[PDB]
Amino acid sequence: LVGPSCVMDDFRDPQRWKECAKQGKMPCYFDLIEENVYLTMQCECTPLSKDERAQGEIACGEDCLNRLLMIECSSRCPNGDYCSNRRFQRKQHADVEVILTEKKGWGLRAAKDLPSNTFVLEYCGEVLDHKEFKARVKEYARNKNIHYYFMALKNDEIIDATQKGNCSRFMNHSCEPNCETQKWTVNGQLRVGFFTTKLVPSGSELTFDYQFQRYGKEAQKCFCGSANCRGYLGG
Ligand SMILES: CCCN[C@@H](CC[C@H](N)C(=O)O)C[C@H]1O[C@@H](n2cnc3c(N)ncnc32)[C@H](O)[C@@H]1O
Ligand SMILES: [Zn+2]
Ligand SMILES: [Zn+2]
Ligand SMILES: [Zn+2]
Repeated sequence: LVGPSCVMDDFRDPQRWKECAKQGKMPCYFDLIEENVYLTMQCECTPLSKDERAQGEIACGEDCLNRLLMIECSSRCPNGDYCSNRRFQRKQHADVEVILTEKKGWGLRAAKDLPSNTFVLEYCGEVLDHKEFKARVKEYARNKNIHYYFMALKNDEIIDATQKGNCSRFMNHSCEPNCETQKWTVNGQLRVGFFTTKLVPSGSELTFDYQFQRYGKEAQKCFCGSANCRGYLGG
């Protein structure tokens, strides 16, 4: 029987959320953040005219030199306000809902049809060095945590959404996924977001290939239900 669901603005009210959580209508409480917290040149697109914008033309589309290198434009973009290549900065997230799944805990699902290569959410959290990361793997193992929230960012940068993050921390694993991670440069700094890899029909769960290093721990069985399921989680 289909579990409860909630919208992303429900996580904005901490008092109502802690109450919903007590009744199992929302996931367990966490610190909601909109940007990563660290524990320790313009493109050549020709500006669109007032007529071109009114006509529906795309500013900094697929041929944008910044977009092509997975770099977001700044406020100085030649297209200014029109620039469609500032999705992370403008929080131009896909319309998704947080749902209770049968056996994987909470998950994410499309609340509208999502075209292929659509920006879903940024994966936010506490950014750790390799030392802090290993310390937290051991602490989470000791505390018998069930769910994993680490995401590789770059050398000596691992995002941990265990304690602080956003609703991207709820994306589940699938052996036949419909999303992927992409690393994007924003103001000379690397960020990671989820993107659909195919058309995602409304009401479908959003999934990705959760590539995590299993550090000699007992294998977690995978409940993705895919015909080609690998049976276990982790890379
Ligand atoms: C990139 C961040 C991912 N964070 C967790 C998702 C949210 C979680 N469901 C929650 O409610 O907080 C990942 C955890 O969800 C579980 N999960 C994910 N996919 C599967 C699967 N296919 N089979 C069985 N278990 C799975 C598993 O415990 C995994 O460690
Ligand atoms: Zn451009
Ligand atoms: Zn631009
Ligand atoms: Zn699977």
